[PDB]
Amino acid sequence: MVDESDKKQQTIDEQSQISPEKQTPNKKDKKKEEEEQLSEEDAKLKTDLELLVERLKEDDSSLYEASLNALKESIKNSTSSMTAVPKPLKFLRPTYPDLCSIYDKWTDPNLKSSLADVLSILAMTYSENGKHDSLRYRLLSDVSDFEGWGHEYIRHLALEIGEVYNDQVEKDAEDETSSDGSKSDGSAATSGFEFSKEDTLRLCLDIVPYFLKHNGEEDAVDLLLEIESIDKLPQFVDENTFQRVCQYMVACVPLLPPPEDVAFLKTAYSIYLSQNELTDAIALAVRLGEEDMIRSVFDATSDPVMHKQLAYILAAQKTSFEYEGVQDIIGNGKLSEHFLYLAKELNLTGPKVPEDIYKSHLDNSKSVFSSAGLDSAQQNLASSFVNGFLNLGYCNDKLIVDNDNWVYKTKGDGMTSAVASIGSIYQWNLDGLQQLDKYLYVDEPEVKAGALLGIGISASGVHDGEVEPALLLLQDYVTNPDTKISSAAILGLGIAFAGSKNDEVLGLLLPIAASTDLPIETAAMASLALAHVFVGTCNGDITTSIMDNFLERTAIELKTDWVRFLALALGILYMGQGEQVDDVLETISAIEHPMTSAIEVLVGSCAYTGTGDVLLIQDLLHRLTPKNVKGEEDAEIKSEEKKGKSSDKDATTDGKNDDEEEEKEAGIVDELAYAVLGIALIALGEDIGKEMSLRHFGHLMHYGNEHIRRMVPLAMGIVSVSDPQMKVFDTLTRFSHDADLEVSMNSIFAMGLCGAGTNNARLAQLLRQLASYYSREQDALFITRLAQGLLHLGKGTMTMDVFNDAHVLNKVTLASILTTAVGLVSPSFMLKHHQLFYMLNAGIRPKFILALNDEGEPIKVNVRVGQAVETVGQAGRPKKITGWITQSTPVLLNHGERAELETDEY
Amino acid sequence: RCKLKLLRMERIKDHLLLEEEFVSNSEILKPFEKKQEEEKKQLEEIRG
Amino acid sequence: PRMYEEASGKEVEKVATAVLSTTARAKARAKKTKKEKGPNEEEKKKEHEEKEKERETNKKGIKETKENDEE
Repeated sequence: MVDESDKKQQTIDEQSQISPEKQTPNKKDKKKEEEEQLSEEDAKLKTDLELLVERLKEDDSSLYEASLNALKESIKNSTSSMTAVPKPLKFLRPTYPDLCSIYDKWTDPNLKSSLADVLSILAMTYSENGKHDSLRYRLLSDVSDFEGWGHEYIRHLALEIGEVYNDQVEKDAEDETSSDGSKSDGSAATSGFEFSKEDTLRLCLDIVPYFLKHNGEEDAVDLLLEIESIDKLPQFVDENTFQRVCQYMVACVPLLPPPEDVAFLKTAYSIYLSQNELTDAIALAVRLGEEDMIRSVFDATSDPVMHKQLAYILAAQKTSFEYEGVQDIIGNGKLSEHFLYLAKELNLTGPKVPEDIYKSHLDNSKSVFSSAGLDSAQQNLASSFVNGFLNLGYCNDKLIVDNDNWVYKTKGDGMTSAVASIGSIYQWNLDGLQQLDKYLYVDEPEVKAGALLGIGISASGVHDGEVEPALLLLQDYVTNPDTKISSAAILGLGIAFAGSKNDEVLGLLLPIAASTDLPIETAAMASLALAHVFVGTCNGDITTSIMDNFLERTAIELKTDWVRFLALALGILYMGQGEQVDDVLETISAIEHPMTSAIEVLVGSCAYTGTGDVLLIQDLLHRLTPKNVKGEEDAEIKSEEKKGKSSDKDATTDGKNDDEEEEKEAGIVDELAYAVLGIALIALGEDIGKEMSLRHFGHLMHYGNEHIRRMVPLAMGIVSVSDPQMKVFDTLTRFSHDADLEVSMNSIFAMGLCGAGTNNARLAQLLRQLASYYSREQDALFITRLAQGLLHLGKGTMTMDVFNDAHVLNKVTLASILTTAVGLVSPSFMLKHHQLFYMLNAGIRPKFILALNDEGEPIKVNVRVGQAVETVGQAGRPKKITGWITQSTPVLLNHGERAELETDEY
Repeated sequence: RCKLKLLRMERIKDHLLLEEEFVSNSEILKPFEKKQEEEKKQLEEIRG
Repeated sequence: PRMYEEASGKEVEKVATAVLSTTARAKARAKKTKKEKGPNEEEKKKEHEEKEKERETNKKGIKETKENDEE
């Protein structure tokens, strides 16, 4: 440290720690006297650079501060940075660290502030040279180790980040602001940013998201594509690149409300497309929900290869996975045109092959019955629905149904729902139609109507490839003028096709849903069906639905139930979009009534989805307001008010649910809670309001996909035994279902205690019984999620009928609706060319460790489990493929996706 | 971006939750005013 | 001069502070929103007419400052 002169080269370094003699006196004097001596300075630049490098190792603040103190002055005091024009410009390389030594190494508040501004200007001017890039680089990849650079290099990088962010907030931009003093754009800093990005991508990760999003343009993202696609395999593997990308969309997913969010995720899709794996491509294309992006990946395998190859099989698998059936319709018919084989290809895309694999899983799952043996009165009705609820999905319980004794003892609305429950035994199955047919041609109209509902449920697993579509059966019934018959028919058609908006299905539903002049309560199903059809894909926000809602309000207000169902139907219709839904909020609000205000708060949730924090706060001010106005005064109306209050509560929960899914998974723990206080609250907000918030909570959890499933449903449940409306229990169980018999051991006991214990009304008893059977599926047959499963950010289309029903007080009429509850997840199996129905091995992981994702890419250690197991729910969801040791390579990466495994054995 | 994504969701939700419960403290006592409010008076006098 | 009692101001006070609080919390989400929000306004209208979108606020002031009652 101490000066020991020029005795050897080692002690020259020690000499310049206190006072440099080759950077301070000599150089300073030289610059301030002769200008022939500019030639001597130029040679001495190289020497000066070396002395910095050697003393980088030294970290002490005092011996960088004082040493380079008079050089820091010289910039404006003696040199003035223009006494020899080029020469000070190219000698700004040693002087730039001198400024940083007062910024970061020494902290003097007055100078630390002031010289930040100076650093920005000189960074820009020296990046013209392109040597400011090289200045950054020697510290980014390092040459020496010291604590100092670890705080310092960031400051250089921060100059760029500063200005670019400021141009959005303050419209004036450029160097007009004195907060940077550097121009925002122009060909002098733009080339600096590109070069900087290159070095920082290789070694770091830091400044790359700040730059793209701060420009605010998709253009920034499209520059990124170029650099990364080079890097895809030689620099590092495909996998490392995928983890590098998906996050541009994810940190900044929640962080894109509609117009930006779509434009950024377009680019990520394209990056994946460019790279080797098309498997990553399909996942992002589904995400966007655009028809256009789906087609391009499907075409990419199908069209170029003339031969059948792997390519046709692979295309069919990829589109099959979404059980919305949106991909299914689009992908069909290309197979027909090409014509290698119609028979294998068409079946494989359709959900017909999913019926067959279910038999293999079922061969394992068998049957254990537990259904209620109660008969007579309302207890007969309870038991007969319960049988269907335990045998959801493909199950064989034919003989019990064929005993027509208990069937005929149902009465009223009970008959309709009894036949509907029979259909859920043969849910997702071609056979089952036979049982329904018997009743349909005999007795009163009530059994005829219930048959049509059951056809709907059964037709879910078979409606593609022109193999017994739901359309075929149900068209005749729509024609028939009876209201019960027609209403039942169009409900079942919507369920079966789900998100598919095929020409025949859509166009049948197109002239209708436009009569509401005639007062019919069960014409809720008119719009309700059409709304269900629309979800799963981008929405036209159809003019048929918007018109009829307004017309209904004009005609009637007597049937409170009718207008409440209608309001929800609009909000569910708009799901699958958010850009266009900003427009329609205004359109609805054009005509103003207090009744119309009820509709608006619902539609606000969908428009504002993919952010909600302006939405959240809004849906809370609303809650306060009823109380606020009566509150204010001391210091026909019935229908309008009630619609008003209820809509808001539903809207609050809905807003939260879509928001929690798409974006960061940690926050989910709290979002359930935004409700616990919401509930305590409403249970608190009005006497009337308490009734609504109870029911909403259960579907909050199911939609939101809470991590915790043990504590919160059970605890809430106890309080709500005392409280009226036993429909609370039904909504809790749809969440609790999980992976069956993990969560659900506690659930059956807890729900069973209140139900068995208390009988004081057979009406109250009925709701409790149905909820219990729903929760469990024998021998872990299937799971239900609201989510797609293909994306865990995703949201289904079949589960939207579940979400609808919790907005109203319980009714016998509502029981008919509740039979439908579709939303199946398939169990993965390793496929072959002969369609092998067994998985070899898999790893399951309860909790992803990887803090290189939210989703957590499944690691490679895992816990090993056997063949032919259901894809586990929460606390099992990350799933890695074990097959690599046995000479097998997955073709279709599976992370705990719905998607069936496919392997190529070598 | 990989830490941030986690943070952005989870923080904003803990800030809202906290705020929610402040407005809500008052709101607990509102669905009653003699239905439970009265009950509370009766228990207390007994206790002293 | 008049005597009165007012007890309804406990409700006014309570929501005033509620609406104030929610904005502070929003601070982190909101930065990310602002960038996307602006182009929407440029395209459509500012708040109820196109007119005067060039500043964030161009109109400030107050219409009275004058008050001395009796002399």
